[PDB]
Amino acid sequence: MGIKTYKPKTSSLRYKTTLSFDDLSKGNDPLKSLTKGKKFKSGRDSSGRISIRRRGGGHKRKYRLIDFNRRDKFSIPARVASIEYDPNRSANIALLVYKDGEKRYIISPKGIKVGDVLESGPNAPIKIGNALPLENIPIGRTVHNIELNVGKGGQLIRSAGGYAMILASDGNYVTVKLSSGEMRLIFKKCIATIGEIGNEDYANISIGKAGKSRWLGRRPKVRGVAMNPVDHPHGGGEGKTSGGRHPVSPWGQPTKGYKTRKKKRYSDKFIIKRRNK
Amino acid sequence: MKRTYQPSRVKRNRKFGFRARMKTKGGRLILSRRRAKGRMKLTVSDEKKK
RNA sequence: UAAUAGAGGCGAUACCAGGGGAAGUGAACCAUCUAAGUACCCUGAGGAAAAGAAAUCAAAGAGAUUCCCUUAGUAGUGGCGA
RNA sequence: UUUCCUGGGUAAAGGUCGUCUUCCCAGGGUUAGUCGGCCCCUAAGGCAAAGCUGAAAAGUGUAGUCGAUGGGAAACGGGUUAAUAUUCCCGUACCUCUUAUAGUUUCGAUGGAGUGACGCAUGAGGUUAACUACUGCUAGGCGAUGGUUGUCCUAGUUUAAGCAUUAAGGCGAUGAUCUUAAUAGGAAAAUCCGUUAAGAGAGCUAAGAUGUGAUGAUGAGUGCUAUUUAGGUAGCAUGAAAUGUAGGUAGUCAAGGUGCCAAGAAAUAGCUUCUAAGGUUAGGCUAUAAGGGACCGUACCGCAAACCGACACAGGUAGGUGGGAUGAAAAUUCUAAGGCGCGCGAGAGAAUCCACGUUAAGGAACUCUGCAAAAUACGUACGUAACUUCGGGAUAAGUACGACCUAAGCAAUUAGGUAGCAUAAAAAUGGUCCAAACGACUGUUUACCAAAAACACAGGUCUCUGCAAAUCUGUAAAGAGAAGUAUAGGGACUGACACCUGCCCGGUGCUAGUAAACGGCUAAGGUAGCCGGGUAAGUUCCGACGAAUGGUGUAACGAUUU
RNA sequence: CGUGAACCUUUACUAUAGCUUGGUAUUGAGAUUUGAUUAAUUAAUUAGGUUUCUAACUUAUAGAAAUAUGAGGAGAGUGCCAGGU
Repeated sequence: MGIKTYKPKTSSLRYKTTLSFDDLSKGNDPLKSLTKGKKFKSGRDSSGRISIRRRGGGHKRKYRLIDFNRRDKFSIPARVASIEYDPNRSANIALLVYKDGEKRYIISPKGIKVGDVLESGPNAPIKIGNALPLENIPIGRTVHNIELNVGKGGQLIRSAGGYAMILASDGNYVTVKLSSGEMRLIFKKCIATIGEIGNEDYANISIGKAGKSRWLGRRPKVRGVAMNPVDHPHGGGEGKTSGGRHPVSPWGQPTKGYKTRKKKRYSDKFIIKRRNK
Repeated sequence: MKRTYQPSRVKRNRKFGFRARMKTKGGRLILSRRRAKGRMKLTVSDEKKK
């Protein structure tokens, strides 16, 4: 992968770095039969209010129909056609062309190249890119795109540069260390993809200026001490207060250390040891 | 100075037209009230503007 | 899908029944209470509606329901304060 | 929404007058297959049977259906009326179909697929309206006053769509049309699966150019009758006067090409094609002849006395045309066509108010303050420090030249001669340097007394959340988050970058611990760091509280303060 | 100044959204010993602790629904009562 830096010809370029797209089959337009135009979200919901703040108008982008659920294509080999840039997620997307003529997108793992043959199912070889139920993957491998309920698709780790570590297997369950670091039990019949996700320099980037942050669809963040007490519990800044109060969210919920996970959730059985600060 | 009444027409008819009034409960109450008072103009649709 | 039958909405800036139900006040504050089931909202029909032929009133011997005159500002209730 | 045209009139209204008006009265005026809608499609969005959730009223929401500023069949020129025209008329094209004729064969769906189908920045190159450079060529003048029948002057020399011809350039031979084998497509298909064995295949797109359209029309002018302010003007006739070269703007070729990452609408329309149930002139295609155009808007104002500001108001007001000279340019100024001379005027110019022009000597002594003015300004050259993140600072500072004629020179410019007080001769077109404070810098906000040191910001840190996530709005459903997945999301804090960011767990938060928590410095007492000069004369300024509500420096930056 | 009004803040007072705990209905069948109580270690009840099977119930896929399959589980969720915030 790589990082491309810029000479400081303006005061904004001094700390701008972007990725280098050398590990990408470039010059590419998405497959017309898999992408549809879409709005930009900006965080408003059906009622029309703002439910998540500070999300705004970025660059217009199309949606690429990914496939995290390769189950209905077991035993059928496919060919890697190209590795493409996806604006809707960090990771890159590979275009698989199946032997029966159907084409699909998947998350591009780390180290695959055009022309590779990929296979899914219990009988598939243990090779980067193959999707197999957790039964069959040997202890000690690194997988990604983990399915949580049979038939749902990959709902676990998916972002650029991530991977999960298989630790142990027992009964109906497999112990998996997720990228946040907790150890969680997974039902042994769900599928997963072998190998890490490529594009691991995605977060070593220094954005460089407020404009690019606006391109990424991120409106400005207004602190709480810049508010008035009607606007935010922290307001009242007659000469730079610090809130005069233990830190809280704009709705009064504590924020420095308060644990917001429900105390009696349904999945508590399947969490061995939570993540670490 | 650009000011308060930039006069569109699609906005006028859509927002204040007879069908927009009938479309909900409060609009029908408006219509009943104006009929009772005996207004010569019930809605903005009496100004024939599309 | 077919067959008929009954409804849609308006009218009464009136009345009745059911559901929802404040606030301005008084208590020289107010929080109980009061205002008050008031305004208003909503669902129903009628020409009246509702209710209506006692597992009742009540210590008198009466005998469905409703509306008046009296009982009576009485019996009680009320931060026993209003 | 008649304000448009014709005629008549002046109660009011027009900031005056009025014979006039957007005033009043009467009459008249808007002709569509090719324009804009309607229509067939969809963006955001709205409604929405069913399902689900709620005292009611409804709220969510799938299948669907509506929803243009978008995408889809077709036309241009000229003339005519007191006012209307790509709508009427003249001349000349094109697209849809109803029926029938004759060459005829697989048509048929709201279904499947392709096409439809898209970014930004940015040269360069191919032609070109308008426009001027020159010449022919027409028409008129040939000039009260020196010269002017000829290197004279003035004006014009025009003309589309469409059709026919061809083809700059781009994409192409890495495959763009096609001809068959296999078929895990969901209706199943002789199309699409573009996935694979072959091996026959270079064309596609395309401005522009020429002819035709067009001995047509238009036409400066010239010719008759009327009018007349003695100036031209109402009808009315007639008239290629080069469809010349050179230069070339703005499109356009071009949804091109070349690079970059922020990776840049959908379509159930249109075009193309495919098959089921059903059909085998029942249809469809390739032609010809005939006729079928829906319904509505069509006047006028539309940078303004006709729109929006109570007004006939110094305002706002979308988009396409944007002449000529100077110039790099749409700057500045002048001017053509065209449109106007602001809807109270006329005499006198007292003081004074307001907006400007000029100045002896002095040059910030005025004043809270070099406020306001003044001045600097361009092009081509010379020459440019400290400091620094090595990018900048920087147009640093500072200095020279600019006319005209001749000659040289591609041109910039050089040389000579000559002219002036001035020679980037008008206008437009930076004042600079030094020091300090704060903020990194672009930017944003107090509509209507604050444009800032505030906010935003890149960056960094802490904490929460394993996905029917946390979180937010709701009694809920449900939605957002998210058709996302810890290299992620949410919140708090700090604010580029550089050196540092220490001590304290008593109290209060959070799960005995945690201070990059609220906070303090007995629980622990704060670690690092933070007179001289200037002026004759200086309460100003410059040099000798407190560490993530941050401490101390810092290039560059600033309608900031001194 | 008025036993004015409104807004804001808090370790002012009093309610309450929301959050959280317990009990109960939804909610069944097993196994086991932790006990208390009642009489004679035994017997009859009952709170629990550690576990189990799925038919209630709810998650994933297909479906308009029905229904089926794969996993959880009498837990959770939702009412009512009570205890905290």
